Amino acid sequence: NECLVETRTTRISGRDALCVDVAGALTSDGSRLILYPCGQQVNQKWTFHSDGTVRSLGKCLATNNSKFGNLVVIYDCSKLAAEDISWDVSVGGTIMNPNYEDLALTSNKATRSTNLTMEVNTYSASQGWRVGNYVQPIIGSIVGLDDMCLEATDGNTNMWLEECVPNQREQSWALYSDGTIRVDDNRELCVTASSSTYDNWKVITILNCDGSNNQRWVFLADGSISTPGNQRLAMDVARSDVDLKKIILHRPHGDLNQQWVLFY
Amino acid sequence: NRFYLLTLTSNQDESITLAIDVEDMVAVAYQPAGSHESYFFLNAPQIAFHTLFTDTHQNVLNFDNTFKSLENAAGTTRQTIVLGVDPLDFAISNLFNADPKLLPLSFLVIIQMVLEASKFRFIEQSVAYSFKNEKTFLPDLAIVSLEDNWSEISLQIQASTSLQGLFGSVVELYNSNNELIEVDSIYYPIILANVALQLYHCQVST
Amino acid sequence: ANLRLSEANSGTYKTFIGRVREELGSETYRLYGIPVLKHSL
Ligand SMILES: OC[C@H]1O[C@@H](O[C@H]2[C@H](O)[C@@H](O)[C@H](O)O[C@@H]2CO)[C@H](O)[C@@H](O)[C@H]1O
Ligand SMILES: OC[C@H]1O[C@@H](O[C@H]2[C@H](O)[C@@H](O)[C@H](O)O[C@@H]2CO)[C@H](O)[C@@H](O)[C@H]1O
Repeated sequence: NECLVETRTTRISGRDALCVDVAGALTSDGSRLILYPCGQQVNQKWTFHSDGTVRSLGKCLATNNSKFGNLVVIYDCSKLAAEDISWDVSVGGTIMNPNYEDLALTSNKATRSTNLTMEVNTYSASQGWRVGNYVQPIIGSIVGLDDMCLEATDGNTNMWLEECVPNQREQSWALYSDGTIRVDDNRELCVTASSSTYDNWKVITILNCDGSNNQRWVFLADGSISTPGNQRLAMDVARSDVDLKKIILHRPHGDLNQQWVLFY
Repeated sequence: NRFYLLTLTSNQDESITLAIDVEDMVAVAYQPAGSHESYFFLNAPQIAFHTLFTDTHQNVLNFDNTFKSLENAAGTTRQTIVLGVDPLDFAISNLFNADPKLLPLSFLVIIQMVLEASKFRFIEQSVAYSFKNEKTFLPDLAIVSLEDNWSEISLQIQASTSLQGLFGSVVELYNSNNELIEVDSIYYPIILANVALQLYHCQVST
Repeated sequence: ANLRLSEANSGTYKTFIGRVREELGSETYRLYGIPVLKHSL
């Protein structure tokens, strides 16, 4: 029962459920950032502060081309300038330094020991992160219009609403720290906004996960399954007809066809 | 106006009107339709007695609108009482007839299926499934943890706005296979999708 | 805000919960798009 929160220590996870990890626990000013599988190590633990810094091992997360190049790195707070260690977390997964307004934290490939980087903001599956000490993907059903669950169908190639079944493996999904909705049985398959369209809107279907901005999704307070960014579009059964068997990403009018529920 | 009335009618067209304190999102009182009696929880706020159901004999019930008191008064836990279309129907009748031996349990059905359903989309959908599939459910830890944690969640949502969406304190919730999720930040669909209305704690901006 | 059970389904039940939330939840004040309960009515 206090509303001010001064200091906090959590951990940061991302693409394919990998954690933001300071390289080899090394403490020196200028030590590298990597993705590493999650665990109980002090280098993976991150502490947020009221000033705006995020620290590990006594030193703040930093970004600057003039000093370290493209890379992201921990550095001592008192010696370094003021602007290269301010950070900001946004509701749809974007970690970014406000002082570098066009840019965003990124893992360029998904596989262990990747160096993290600041890249231009495209709101991509890679540029998306979940801040929070619970790093595991949130497994459950997705329920849409008329209490139909989203089903991974046709050998897991195409996705549409079908009528609920208890514990159907294909009807459950797994929402990952990166933004992606993965299939429960298979994790290499994932949800995607495909290039093939209907009535000048993109059809959503499953594909192999690459980490592109066709694949990053956010569950909004209004109950939409939506894309990140100022421009917004949401998941949508087309014209509320389950028979068509197609979900279209559309302008968010926010009617029942764009209402969804994570039934965990 | 501090209170909000809504009407629940039964399978025999028996209507009650229930009164919600908008401030805390709890039921304070109700009146059966065409009845000179109205019934108030023991901890209902004074203003409620002075404003609601003035044209009636206002009776003070033998429990408060807290879960603990409704559970001790009904002799069971939320973990035991089944919810669904039919048990709701029955609860409405019981409140209409003012049956003292059922009341606390009749409230546990109504409150859960209307007020807790308004607070959380997970609970809303759990209840909608009873209507859809014609079959009832008695809540596990997953619904009980949300019910029990609503005020703390609300406080922690409001608190997070002073530190990048992180909570002041971990909030333990459970999934539908009774597994523990220690939530500690706004950045979970468990919170952000789920919570539909939040209890005021502090004056903060996003 | 009347929910009548004799002719109720998930549709009208959801519309009812919808009405509760619309009249209880603030239009102006929301945080992360989640409305705080109204001060008055
Ligand atoms: O190198 C990345 C990696 O380091 C792991 O810790 C290493 C440590 O760097 C090395 O000096 C030692 O010999 O082995 C350790 C692993 O057993 C971290 O555990 C991991 O998170 C990454 O940060
Ligand atoms: O079909 C996808 C599409 O529906 C639009 O609404 C349609 C509605 O489905 C149809 O019955 C009516 O005749 O025309 C409407 C458009 O004027 C939604 O607006 C759009 O978001 C999609 O969901």
